[PDB]
Amino acid sequence: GNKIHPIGFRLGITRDWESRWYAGKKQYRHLLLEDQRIRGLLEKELYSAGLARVDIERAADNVAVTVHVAKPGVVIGRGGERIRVLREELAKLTGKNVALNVQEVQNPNLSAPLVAQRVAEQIERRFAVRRAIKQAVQRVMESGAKGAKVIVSGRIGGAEQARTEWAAQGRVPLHTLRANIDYGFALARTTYGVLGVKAYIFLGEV
Amino acid sequence: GKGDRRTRRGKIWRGTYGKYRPRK
Amino acid sequence: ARKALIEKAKRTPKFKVRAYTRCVRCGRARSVYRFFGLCRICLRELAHKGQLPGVRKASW
Amino acid sequence: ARRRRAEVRQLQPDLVYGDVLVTAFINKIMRDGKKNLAARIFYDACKIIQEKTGQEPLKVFKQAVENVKPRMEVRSRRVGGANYQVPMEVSPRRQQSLALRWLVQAANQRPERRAAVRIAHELMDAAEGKGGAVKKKEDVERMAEANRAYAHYRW
Amino acid sequence: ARIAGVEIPRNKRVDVALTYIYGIGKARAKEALEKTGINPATRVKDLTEAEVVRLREYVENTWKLEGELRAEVAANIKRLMDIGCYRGLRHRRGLPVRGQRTRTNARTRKGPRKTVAG
Amino acid sequence: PRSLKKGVFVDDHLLEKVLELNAKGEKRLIKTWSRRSTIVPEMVGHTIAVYNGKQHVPVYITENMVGHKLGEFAPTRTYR
Amino acid sequence: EQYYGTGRRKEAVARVFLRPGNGKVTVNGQDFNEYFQGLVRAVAALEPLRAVDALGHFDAYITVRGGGKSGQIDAIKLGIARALVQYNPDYRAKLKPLGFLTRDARVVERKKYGKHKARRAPQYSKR
Amino acid sequence: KIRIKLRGFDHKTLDASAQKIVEAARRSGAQVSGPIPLPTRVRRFTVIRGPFKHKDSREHFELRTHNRLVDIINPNRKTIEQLMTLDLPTGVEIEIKT
RNA sequence: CGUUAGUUGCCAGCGGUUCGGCCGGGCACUCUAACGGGACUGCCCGCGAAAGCGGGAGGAAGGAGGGGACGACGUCUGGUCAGCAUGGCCCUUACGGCCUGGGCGACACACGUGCUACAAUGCCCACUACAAAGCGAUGCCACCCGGCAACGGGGAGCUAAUCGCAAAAAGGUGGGCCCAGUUCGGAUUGGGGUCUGCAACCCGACCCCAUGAAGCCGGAAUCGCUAGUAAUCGCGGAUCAGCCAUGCCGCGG
Ligand SMILES: [Mg+2]
Ligand SMILES: [Mg+2]
Ligand SMILES: [Mg+2]
Ligand SMILES: [Mg+2]
Ligand SMILES: [Mg+2]
Ligand SMILES: [Mg+2]
Ligand SMILES: [Mg+2]
Ligand SMILES: [Mg+2]
Ligand SMILES: [Mg+2]
Ligand SMILES: [Mg+2]
Ligand SMILES: [Mg+2]
Ligand SMILES: [Mg+2]
Ligand SMILES: [Mg+2]
Ligand SMILES: [Mg+2]
Ligand SMILES: [Mg+2]
Ligand SMILES: [Mg+2]
Ligand SMILES: [Mg+2]
Ligand SMILES: [Mg+2]
Ligand SMILES: [Mg+2]
Ligand SMILES: [Mg+2]
Ligand SMILES: [Mg+2]
Ligand SMILES: [Mg+2]
Ligand SMILES: [Mg+2]
Ligand SMILES: [Mg+2]
Ligand SMILES: [Mg+2]
Ligand SMILES: [Mg+2]
Ligand SMILES: [Mg+2]
Ligand SMILES: [Mg+2]
Ligand SMILES: [Mg+2]
Ligand SMILES: [Mg+2]
Ligand SMILES: [Mg+2]
Ligand SMILES: [Mg+2]
Ligand SMILES: [Mg+2]
Ligand SMILES: [Mg+2]
Ligand SMILES: [Mg+2]
Ligand SMILES: [Mg+2]
Ligand SMILES: [Mg+2]
Ligand SMILES: [Mg+2]
Ligand SMILES: [Mg+2]
Ligand SMILES: [Mg+2]
Ligand SMILES: [Mg+2]
Ligand SMILES: [Mg+2]
Ligand SMILES: [Mg+2]
Ligand SMILES: [Mg+2]
Ligand SMILES: [Mg+2]
Ligand SMILES: [Mg+2]
Ligand SMILES: [Mg+2]
Ligand SMILES: [Zn+2]
Repeated sequence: GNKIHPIGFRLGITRDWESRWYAGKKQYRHLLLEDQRIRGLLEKELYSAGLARVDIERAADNVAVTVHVAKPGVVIGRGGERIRVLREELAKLTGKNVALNVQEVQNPNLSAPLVAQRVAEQIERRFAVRRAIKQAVQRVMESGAKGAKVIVSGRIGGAEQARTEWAAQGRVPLHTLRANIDYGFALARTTYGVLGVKAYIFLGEV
Repeated sequence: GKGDRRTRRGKIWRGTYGKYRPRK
Repeated sequence: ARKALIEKAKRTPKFKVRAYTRCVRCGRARSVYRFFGLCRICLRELAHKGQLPGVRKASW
Repeated sequence: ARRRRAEVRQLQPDLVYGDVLVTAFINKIMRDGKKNLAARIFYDACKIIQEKTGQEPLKVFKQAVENVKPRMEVRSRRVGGANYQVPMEVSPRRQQSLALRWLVQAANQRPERRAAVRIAHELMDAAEGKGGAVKKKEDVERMAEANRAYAHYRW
Repeated sequence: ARIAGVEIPRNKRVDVALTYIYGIGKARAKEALEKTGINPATRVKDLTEAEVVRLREYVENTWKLEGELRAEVAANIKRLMDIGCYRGLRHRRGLPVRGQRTRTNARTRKGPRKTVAG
Repeated sequence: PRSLKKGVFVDDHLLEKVLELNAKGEKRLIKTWSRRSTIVPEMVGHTIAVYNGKQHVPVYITENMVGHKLGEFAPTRTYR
Repeated sequence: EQYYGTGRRKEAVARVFLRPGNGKVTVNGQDFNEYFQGLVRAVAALEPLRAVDALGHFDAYITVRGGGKSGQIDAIKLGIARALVQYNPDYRAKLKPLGFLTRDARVVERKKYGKHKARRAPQYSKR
Repeated sequence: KIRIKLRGFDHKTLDASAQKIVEAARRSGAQVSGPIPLPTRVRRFTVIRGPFKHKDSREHFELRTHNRLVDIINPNRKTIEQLMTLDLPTGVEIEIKT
């Protein structure tokens, strides 16, 4: 029991907040709730599109939600069809009359949560985990990414004994807060039980 | 000592006011 | 906790003293910070995730 | 101190006598971090010793400390089962603290009501060869020369 | 000097000397010394019998005191004891009354520790 | 040391019940789960079953006990 | 004409205004001894003058706020020595060995979780 | 009298929002008092690190609200010309009181 | 230490004064909070092959300056399915669902952690001086009146470097106590009462009267701390209508 969260470590420098706005004593409570309804609802609909981060900004009653997706085409739909359905569904939950933006993510293999999702997807389909891990490390390592690390939690391959897997490559120095280590977590649910997937990507120096 | 509630120091210990420790 | 114990959300408590905090995310009964509406656990989880604006790592 | 020598702290010279031995003694009197209380006790006790006796409280303070300094003490060393009382010399630094501590401890076993009254009288007795602090010193010097049979265990 | 039902404090300050009376604490002594117009710092042995009799006149019948107080309180217990009151039951079994915890540290009320085996 | 400071509280359940019982004469045992309430002078002479959480215990209400609350005579704990 | 130094000790500041004069010292509109004098170490603030024998040369007007009175006395000890160097920078070679111009950076150690007061650990039994 | 109270959790957001306001008013108004910073309201939250004790392992966080003041003296139009809606920053919050 | 910045700051400087930074006024200073500078064994002596060690000057600061955040491959089948998520297995007029009441506070005992003390370097009373960090929109409540008081009425200010919690306590000067189960010690208990709350019997805190216990430095054993440290003193906060907080997390003397 050690190794505190890397993103929670880096929120000050080399990482920003997924929500950037201001509130008061009588405001912050519900505004934070609205942010969690938003990220909650997107992950339901937008999992197939491959979203990575949901960024919610507010100036005054305006909501600047930005979704970073690997395939922005699944988001927009044909001729702007699905960016109509679920974007009006967004202003129905919260009456803030909120507008929506989309952003492309180059190299989905370079976004840690996306790499985690990809591994968990394969685990739900029961592939070889050590290969799926080492394969996942190559997809990250073969494009920039001076470091990479992948962890898979217990019940590996549906084993009765819980295990822990491995195979980082390069350099993943979590102890230093300098070089913008990305982090993501996936959850693979299966018949034998639950599996966690931790993804570490290392890129840049200062 | 601090335990006697009708002494001035026992009043400040609990953080209360009364005849033995007025306000002003 | 239990789904029936989130009856605080529908409160109409019939007495104003029966209202309690009830962390919204996990349904925590016991320890709920009033400013975030989140329990100490949810608060710690959401803070690491960076979904709480302005919340840093206290160090001094 | 397993690594270093554990260098000695350098106390501030006294505000009145400019003497460090006085400031260290005032500290031994201080309890619960009330140094302003301790100094007033020690300095009022200088009035008692300078009036009831017509000498310098500076010289008697030093003269009292010198008489309580033990030249030898005993320490325990594990040898073949149960340990022994082993006499050995006292470090000049240790003679500093021991005499001061004994002087303050002996003065509080005194009968006198007020603190400064006990201090001045104890210092007066200690300077004259009597008093409770000198008894502890003499009793320690009795432990040495008694177990002197173990003088081969010096270490 | 006898003030209340037989009560003889001596040689100390009067205000403190009255605390030796049963129905008198520091509060009622400072009040008697006040309304009687008597210096509280004066020694008991230096008290004028004229200031003594005035103290007696006030204190004797202003509040119920040693004899009557002991009975009144003792009659105040039998009262809540003769009724089936819970507070009286806590007095019967010699246990705390104000609603403390009895699992530990009841020693004052409970007749200090009488140990059993384990 | 006991203080309600004004409007000495008695639950409305038994209050409207006992005063109407006085109009028709002294009645028999009564059901009471409200030990929150105090005792008022017009209760003297009745018999009230107060709940322990388990059982209903008949309590004869007298003059000396007017100042107290129901449940003071209906204890909860069971020891020895 | 006039000379100044700041000085600081343990969350306390003391503005030292040294002017040539009779030697009388003013603190917060009060005499030096009406603020102190019940405080034995008070005289240690004026030691920078006695090292250079500046007792009777200068008056003083001092404004003190922050911390407790003891840290103020040291805060005054530095402000007197800081101004005294601005008057004559040759006074540095005399003032330096005594260390009256050295700031004391010892500050209250922050209280730490798991302990009671920043070092003191809760006692345990093991049985 | 025109007061402008700047508030936000990011100290770089305020200064980026404050300097853009002064560079618009200084081309028109008199000498502006300046970016006078107000102290920070620090709310601290100490939470036990894990659930289900190990009480003595807690870690704490701090949310800091920085504040700023502007005080444009005698602005008329060319100050308010550039002051309608030109600002980029988001995490900032502004108030106005006359 | 400087730069930027001045409605906390100031007869440093004059002007005015109801002598209160109060006004006039100014940013120098204290300060506040953003960016920078600063320390590198760089300089000298000595040792050494080197890394480095010893000492010295200059310096606010030196050999990691002080304190944090940070805890590696793994270990203990460690802890928690009762925060959450969850495989499998059971329950379904019921293990589920509502309510009132009671319990989680029980007491012949034991251990743990703490609080308060056994006192004269102390206690009580009056008087008076010096902190830092936080909290507050029906919440903080100056101030006035009532009341011994808890508190109530009235009511000013404060979206708060501007108003309020607020008094810091030890300390200082003055006075009382004179070694005595007491002017130490505040347990227990009778009685009277404020406040929150639908509601204080189980089972609240607070005030006032009276009661005034054990305890006169603790057996074997055992704990913390190496410098603003231990010891001691008070202050604030989180949760919370209230509060059993002596706990916890911070703050400075
Ligand atoms: Mg596999
Ligand atoms: Mg990094
Ligand atoms: Mg007392
Ligand atoms: Mg569940
Ligand atoms: Mg509640
Ligand atoms: Mg052996
Ligand atoms: Mg209790
Ligand atoms: Mg039996
Ligand atoms: Mg000049
Ligand atoms: Mg600190
Ligand atoms: Mg401390
Ligand atoms: Mg333990
Ligand atoms: Mg804990
Ligand atoms: Mg500066
Ligand atoms: Mg200002
Ligand atoms: Mg000045
Ligand atoms: Mg003029
Ligand atoms: Mg004028
Ligand atoms: Mg004027
Ligand atoms: Mg006036
Ligand atoms: Mg004046
Ligand atoms: Mg005034
Ligand atoms: Mg004006
Ligand atoms: Mg003007
Ligand atoms: Mg060296
Ligand atoms: Mg050096
Ligand atoms: Mg080294
Ligand atoms: Mg360090
Ligand atoms: Mg490191
Ligand atoms: Mg097990
Ligand atoms: Mg385990
Ligand atoms: Mg319990
Ligand atoms: Mg039995
Ligand atoms: Mg104990
Ligand atoms: Mg009045
Ligand atoms: Mg301001
Ligand atoms: Mg102001
Ligand atoms: Mg303002
Ligand atoms: Mg005030
Ligand atoms: Mg005195
Ligand atoms: Mg006894
Ligand atoms: Mg007594
Ligand atoms: Mg005694
Ligand atoms: Mg250490
Ligand atoms: Mg509270
Ligand atoms: Mg209310
Ligand atoms: Mg407290
Ligand atoms: Zn939660």
